[PDB]
This record gives sequence, C-alpha cells and structure tokens, in this order.
Amino acid sequence: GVEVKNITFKLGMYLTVGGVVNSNAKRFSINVGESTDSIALHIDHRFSYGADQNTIVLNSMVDDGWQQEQRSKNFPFTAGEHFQITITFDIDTFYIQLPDGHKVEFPNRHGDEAFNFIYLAGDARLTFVRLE
Amino acid sequence: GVEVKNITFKLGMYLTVGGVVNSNAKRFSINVGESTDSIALHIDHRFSYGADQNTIVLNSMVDDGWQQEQRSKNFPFTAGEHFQITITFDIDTFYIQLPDGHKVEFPNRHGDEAFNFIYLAGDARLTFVRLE
Ligand SMILES: OC[C@H]1O[C@@H](O[C@H]2[C@H](O)[C@@H](O)[C@H](O)O[C@@H]2CO)[C@H](O)[C@@H](O)[C@H]1O
Ligand SMILES: OC[C@H]1O[C@@H](O[C@H]2[C@H](O)[C@@H](O)[C@H](O)O[C@@H]2CO)[C@H](O)[C@@H](O)[C@H]1O
Repeated sequence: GVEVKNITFKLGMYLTVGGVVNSNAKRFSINVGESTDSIALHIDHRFSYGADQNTIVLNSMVDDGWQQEQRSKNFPFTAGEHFQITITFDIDTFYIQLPDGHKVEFPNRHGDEAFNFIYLAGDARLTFVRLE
Repeated sequence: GVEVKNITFKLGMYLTVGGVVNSNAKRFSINVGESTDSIALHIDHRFSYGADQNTIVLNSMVDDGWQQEQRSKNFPFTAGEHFQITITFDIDTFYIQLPDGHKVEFPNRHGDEAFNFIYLAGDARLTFVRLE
C-alpha cells in the first residue's frame, strides 16, 4: 500500500485520510508510526477477516511483533464507498474519529510526541491525506 | 521532505499537492516518478536560486542524472503562503496547473502511463495530497 514518510505528525496536529473501500474488500488498515516494522497505531478495518466480520481491530507493532489487540464492532464502512478518518493524539492516547460520529480511543503505548510514517494497506484506494 | 511511495497515479487521474511555502524560501520542488533517484517530472519553484529568481525550472532525472532543463517565468507563489498545484498527464505530456489556474506543459520523456512515487524537496512543507 501507500507509504508516506518523512512527515511530522506531532502533538497538537490532526491527520485526515480519505479513501474508497474496494468492491469486495476483505480488510484495509491505516497505520501511523515510524516504518512498516514500527507502528504505534494500526487500525484494521475487517470486513471479513477470519472470525472478524465488520470489526475494527487496533494494535501496535514493536520490532515487527504485534502487541495486544483492541476491538470495536462499530463499523461505519461499506465496500465500494468513500470514507474519511481523522486522528489526533496526546502522550496518553490516540483519538480516532470514524465516519457517522463513531470514535475509538487507543493507547499511545510508548508516549511518543511525533510520528514520521503513515501507511494505508489492503483493500482501499487512497483519495487524500491532510495533515496540519 | 515528504516521500510518498507506491501511490497509484495513472492516466486520467489528477494529483493535487498543497502546502505552505517557508517564510524565507529559496526554492522547493515537487517530484513525480519512481524514487528520489528516478523522476519523470521535477518542478523546481525557485524564489532565489542563483540566476533563477521567481522562475520555475522543469526537468527529469534518470539514474540520479539530470536531463535537459526547461524554464517558465509564470510564478504565482509567495514565500510564507499556501500553495497548491494539480498535475495530470497523457502518454506524451505532463500538465501542471499552477496556483493562479494557468497551466505549464512538460514532456513525458519516457512515455509512461503511470507513476508510483512523489516527493517534496526544499523550503516548503506539504499539508495535502489528493488523487481524483
Ligand atoms: O493485531 C493486528 C494484526 O492482527 C493479525 O492477525 C491476528 C488476529 O487478529 C488474531 O485474532 C490472532 O489471534 O492472531 C493473528 C496474528 O497476530 C494480522 O495478521 C495482522 O496483519 C494485523 O492486522
Ligand atoms: O535541472 C534541475 C536541477 O537543477 C540543479 O541546478 C542546476 C541549475 O539549474 C543550472 O542552471 C546550473 O547550470 O547547474 C545546476 C546544477 O546542475 C539543482 O541543483 C538540482 O537540485 C535540480 O533542481
């Protein structure tokens, strides 16, 4: 998927990602961190991934190893349709605004103040990234 | 600055890049191609870079070697202020729409139907990328 590197996404900023879910999507993720092996925030939108049907799975990855999962069954996503998601954070917590007023919080496990890497993976097409 | 890798920019698509020019900018470039070293379209916005004052320099880079330059004196950019440009192409030509709505042309020297890499260099910061 699309990898955005050498950006500065730090305290007090927001990041919005727009995309269109593919027609027969299985899943797509948005990822914020340092690299494909260091991810502070993985938001996996699972349409049908094993036992996870219309479920968001959140995690972090450290040295290419997945940590402890969190799940949400609020799933305002539809195959073939546009979405926007907005992320902000402080040293404690990521705040994720999903479509249709849904919201998920996920811990900022290392208390990082800035990230340099954003990555959209799987069954969605990027339409835009806005960061300020 | 920002590198965007594995972006799918094909014939028929419009790539818009937006951001803010540094307050005492000397130059910044938007680059479309395959990597830092492999650029089909380099658009260098030169406020002040040697003999180029308020000049756009366009070129391509093959295997880390610059090719033949082209210049334009249409320069609707201001240090410290926002900018946005929209890039399109067919198999022959790139079309670059500047902030005042006017277009500059540059040859598609390799006659490619898709590119996969964008990056910004220099005295500006990216705040937005869109594909439509
Ligand atoms: O945690 C995100 C990570 O999940 C992996 O799949 C997990 C699965 O979610 C879980 O239920 C099972 O117990 O373990 C699997 C392997 O850790 C995905 O493979 C990976 O791509 C991420 O999405
Ligand atoms: O061609 C784009 C390339 O230009 C380099 O600068 C050139 C300059 O434009 C030219 O007038 C002079 O003769 O040579 C310089 C060095 O080749 C930039 O340094 C490079 O970053 C690109 O912008």
